[PDB]
Amino acid sequence: VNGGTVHFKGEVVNAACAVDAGSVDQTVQLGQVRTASLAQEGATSSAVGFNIQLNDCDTNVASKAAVAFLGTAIDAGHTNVLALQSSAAGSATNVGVQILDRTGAALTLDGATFSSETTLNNGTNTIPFQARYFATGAATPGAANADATFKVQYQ
Amino acid sequence: ATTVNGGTVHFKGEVVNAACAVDAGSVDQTVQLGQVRTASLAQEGATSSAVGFNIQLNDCDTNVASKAAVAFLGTAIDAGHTNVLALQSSAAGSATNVGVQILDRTGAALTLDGATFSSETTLNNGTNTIPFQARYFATGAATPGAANADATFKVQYQ
Amino acid sequence: AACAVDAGSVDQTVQLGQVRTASLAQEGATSSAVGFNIQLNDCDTNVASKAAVAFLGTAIDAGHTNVLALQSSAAGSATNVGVQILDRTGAALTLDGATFSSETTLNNGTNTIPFQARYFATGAATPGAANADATFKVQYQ
Amino acid sequence: PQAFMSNRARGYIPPELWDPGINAGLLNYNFSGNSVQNRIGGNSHYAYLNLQSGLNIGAWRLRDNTTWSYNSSKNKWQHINTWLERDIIPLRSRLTLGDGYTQGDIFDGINFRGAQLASDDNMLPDSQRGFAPVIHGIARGTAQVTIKQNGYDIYNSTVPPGPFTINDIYAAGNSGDLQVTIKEADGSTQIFTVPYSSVPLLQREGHTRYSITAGEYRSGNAQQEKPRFFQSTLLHGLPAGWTIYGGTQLADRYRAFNFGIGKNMGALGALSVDMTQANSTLPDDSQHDGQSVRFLYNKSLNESGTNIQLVGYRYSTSGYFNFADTTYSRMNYNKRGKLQLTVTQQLGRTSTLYLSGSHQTYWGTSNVDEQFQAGLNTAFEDINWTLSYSLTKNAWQKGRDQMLALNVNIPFSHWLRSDSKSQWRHASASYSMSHDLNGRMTNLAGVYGTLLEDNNLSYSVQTGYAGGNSGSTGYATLNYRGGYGNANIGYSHSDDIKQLYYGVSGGVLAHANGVTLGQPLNDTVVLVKAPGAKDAKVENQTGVRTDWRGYAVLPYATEYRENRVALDTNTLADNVDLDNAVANVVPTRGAIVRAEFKARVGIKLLMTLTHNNKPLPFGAMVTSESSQSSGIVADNGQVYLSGMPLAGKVQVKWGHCVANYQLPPESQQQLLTQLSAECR
Amino acid sequence: GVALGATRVIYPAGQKQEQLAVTNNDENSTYLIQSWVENADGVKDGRFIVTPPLFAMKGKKENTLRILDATNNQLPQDRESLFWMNVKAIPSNTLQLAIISRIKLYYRPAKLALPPDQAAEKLRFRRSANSLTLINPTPYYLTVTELNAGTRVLENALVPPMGESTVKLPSDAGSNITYRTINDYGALTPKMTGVME
Repeated sequence: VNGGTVHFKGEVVNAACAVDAGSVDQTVQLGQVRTASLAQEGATSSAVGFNIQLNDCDTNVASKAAVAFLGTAIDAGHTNVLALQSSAAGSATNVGVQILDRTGAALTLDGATFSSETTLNNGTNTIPFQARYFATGAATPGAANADATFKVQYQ
Repeated sequence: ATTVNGGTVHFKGEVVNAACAVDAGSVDQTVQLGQVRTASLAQEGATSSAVGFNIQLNDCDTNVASKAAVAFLGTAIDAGHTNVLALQSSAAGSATNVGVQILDRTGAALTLDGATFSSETTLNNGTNTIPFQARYFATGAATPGAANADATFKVQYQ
Repeated sequence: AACAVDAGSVDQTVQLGQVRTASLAQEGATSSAVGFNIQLNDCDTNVASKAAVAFLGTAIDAGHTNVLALQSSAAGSATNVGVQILDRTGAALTLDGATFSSETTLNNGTNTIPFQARYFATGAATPGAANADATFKVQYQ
Repeated sequence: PQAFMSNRARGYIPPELWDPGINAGLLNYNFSGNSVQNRIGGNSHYAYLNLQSGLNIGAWRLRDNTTWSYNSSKNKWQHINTWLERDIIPLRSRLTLGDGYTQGDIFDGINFRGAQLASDDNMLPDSQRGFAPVIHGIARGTAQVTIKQNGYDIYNSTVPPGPFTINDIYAAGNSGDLQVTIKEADGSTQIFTVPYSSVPLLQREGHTRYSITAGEYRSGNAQQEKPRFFQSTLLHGLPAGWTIYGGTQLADRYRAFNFGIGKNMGALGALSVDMTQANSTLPDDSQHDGQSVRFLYNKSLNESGTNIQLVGYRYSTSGYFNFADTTYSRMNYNKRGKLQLTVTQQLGRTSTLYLSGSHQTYWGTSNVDEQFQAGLNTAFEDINWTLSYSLTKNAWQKGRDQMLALNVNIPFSHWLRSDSKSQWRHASASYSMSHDLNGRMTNLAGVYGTLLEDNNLSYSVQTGYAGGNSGSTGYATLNYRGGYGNANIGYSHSDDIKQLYYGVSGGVLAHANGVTLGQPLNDTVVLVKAPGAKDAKVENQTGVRTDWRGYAVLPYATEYRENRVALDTNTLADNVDLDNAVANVVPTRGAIVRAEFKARVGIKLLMTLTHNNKPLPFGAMVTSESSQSSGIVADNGQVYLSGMPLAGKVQVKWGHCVANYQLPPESQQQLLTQLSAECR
Repeated sequence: GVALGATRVIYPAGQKQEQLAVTNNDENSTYLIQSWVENADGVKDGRFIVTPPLFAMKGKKENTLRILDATNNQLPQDRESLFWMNVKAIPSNTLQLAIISRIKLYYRPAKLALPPDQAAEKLRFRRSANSLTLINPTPYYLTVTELNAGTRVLENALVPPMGESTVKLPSDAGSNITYRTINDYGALTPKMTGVME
């Protein structure tokens, strides 16, 4: 006619954000280098924009995660220019790629992190970044594919 | 040689058919749901993996009671979700927008009122086990923490 | 007589307690057996050496003459069940007045004879009170 | 557009990935024994053994149930139920030959013995289960839709310039308000809201459920006969929040047809009205024709998330009988009206008043069965207290039959610190106080909890006092859930009654790789197989560890779902390293799936390899055929290897090294060893 | 894109292994996961060895990283120690991006004078010209989030145990100070106020 009681004990644990960079395989396409256009140090190229999505996580934890970019620099003076990483006949000379902020401020590659200011889109949290080829004196008709590393400090 | 007569022997007894109640040790029960993530419970209606647990009855006879069922009494997080339990606050920290739900052998939820009984079952002569499933139910985004909830169940015999 | 039966044996009551209908659901099933005893006083070995006990009672059925009947009242009594008495060797005793138990050697002075009382249900047991009574004869050789 | 595109629901698993299981036997045993001692009648012994045999071959699952009883005076094996179940994927249904039960909700519950074929809702993805409105829309231009609840968003997705139907909305409770907001890059936002209230009889838009049962009728009562009957049930979800549901019950003497509709009116609530017309033959030769109309109403959230009301009415005219009434014996008062009124009111975010009222009137006998229940549960911090009151005035002069109960549960963590190392943190104090409103009093105070590292051994010691008689009763139980079975020991002490319970439950699988013992099984099971890893505890479960062969069985696994089987690497032998510590399986109903794990048994090695005094390049593959081990060079020529012999050689294929190495017994005894070895 | 099981891993003292899950939500993605542990100064260290240091993950899969201790009880047993656990997912003209996720590993001594609950409230604020320094007498690493000085947020802060972290303060801020620390599981403690003691 009567019974007792049953209790349930468990834990709900937060999960770190899953980071997706642009297209599949964390690859963002860029336009071909123009030999005529890339002549002087200030010569630039078309600005191809990509976005990084921090999905499968809460917006609160996503917005508090510091963001930084790092890698290798082609020259000591060109701190904000990624060094192209290609060892073949398609390697270009005296060129690089630059990662750029929304407004147009170059991003340092040392590793100095900052806030993420994630835009809470309808889908998830997103952060847009910019990429453009940067000339440093000369241009060579070659595939100047480079590599950069993305650092997220989950505070 | 000699056969004489003694007194009498009076036998006193009573044949009784005994009823049944909750099995010893199944009165107060604890179930460990485990660890669940916000990815699993990130939006309203999301449910975690169910964990089984059984309620046992002993010395049940078919003649005295053919069928039986149980009803769980608890606290609802909101009047809208009356079929989920409510987790108690803890000093370390309690999870937000999450609760505990109880299913049946048919996979249907149970109203946590004291009168909404579950589906009937056939009583075997003797030990009888009724299975149930505990699940996590999230009403919106579920903040991480510790989820502990309690429920009181009563059994009726038919 | 060669021996004296104490009052605790002449007039006494033995309680078998409550039983479960599951333990006697089918015919031939028996419940747990309790143990009582009868005390014989001033037993003389020279006059008699062997003692036996015969039980007299009301058999439930002609085919089952080793089971006592129930005489609780005219209503509210258990049906299709009876009680049984087992001697020292553990065998059922016929309720005829001339069927004595196993012969036991008598020691000078005070002796005791232990018996067991149990239930025995044919068919299907039913709830209700169960009371019984039986007279006995003691034989001294 | 989205509507034309074959979009899949959230959490959708293709039927190809569903694992039928393995060909294996099965045997679940549950032995219980009670020694009862009383001063009046000495002592007695009782023993009950429940044995569920089973065999899963192909997709068919045969299950058989047997019971053995022993009292202290004979052995009696008794069959209960046998069934050969199976699941059919093209029909999205489940078939069962042999015994079983009728899950009919429109009709009454029936136990039968024959062929059943019923659609199962568990194979559907968890998103499209229960009741939830589907959204149809036309979006001019590419749009972004954010179907959002009153609290937060639910479904956010992109939609092409065309028709779109969204059916992935979760149940979101009984009642809810969905605001559909469409935002286009060109025009302004367009918003429209829809409320919904659900009833169990309602179905989703375009959802069909069916059940076809045929065969003889079975019941526990021996008075009733065993007639053959057929029962069909159909539930369909019409467009625009309607539901059409019907049914037919047929036998030699009883022919009933049920027709009903249901509506989701939105803010007003939800409704369900049905009518059942039955022509029956009583135990005698008399024939009776009748009808019964059932009505169900579910109100939305009254006030602001405070009150919820349910009203269930049922009027049965004179001449309507269920199937049992017909199938009674050859020679052996109907319900005029039954009303249920349920009101739930939540206040203070803690207290939850539940009021239930049942009112039944019969035919001829004007006696009224009234049942009024009022519960109040409150969870104030750790303390949880419940006060309940009940009243029952039945037809057969049951009187007031009032009852009151008060249960308070207080965990010890309310006083112990958060990071206490004592076992008292896994305990609580329970106090129950029951009045019968006539002086009949029952108090019971006790403690309970767990005291093992895995929280397997659960203890519960409770004393109590019953007062008119004045009886003090003790009740102490210990339940251990180990890797080989569950063992429970209980002791109930009374004024003159001493009960000792002892029970063991377990399961045995006669799979291909020998016999595996484990905890009692619950339908679907997962056979974790990690040979060479003895005594490895699995995660998210209590007291489930591998035996000496590395084989264990999980008690419960969710059917047609993605559930994770993980081995706790912390409580594992330092000599064994798992190649994969987490596996994923998708079991079918009543199936045994193998979650195979690979475990290397040798020592754990960290080797620094250099070629020509230069570290090996990044990404190079290092393999050892002496014990079948592999690894990838991390950096500075550092490579990790698992399962390696004390003396041996490895080979590196950067794009053909050979490297010899030897280790001391101290290194083999150490947890992880580090060494250096040059290439050739 | 790979994801970690938790944003904050607490390693108790006296153990040998800690378990951390790494999962791949993408169904079609081949990755190489390389993980390690650095000290509080961002320097690669051999104090904690993550096994397997580098492994290939194919498709949607979840793997377990075992952090093996090598401290030999040389770390202080009075306060928590901070380490950074890094997991880097190499996606094995176009530039490729390798994602590094850094989480906080708390080497927590077994016996501590204060439970973690009371550590959140016992934070003191020393305000001055262009400074709102945070004193943390409690022996726990405290993560202060949205430190509002009346009507303006300053920034996130990480105060070491028995430490005085420094944060710049514009002079326009109000006297009232409100904050909230992150607990063990990663949630946010309900907002507290901060006294000037």
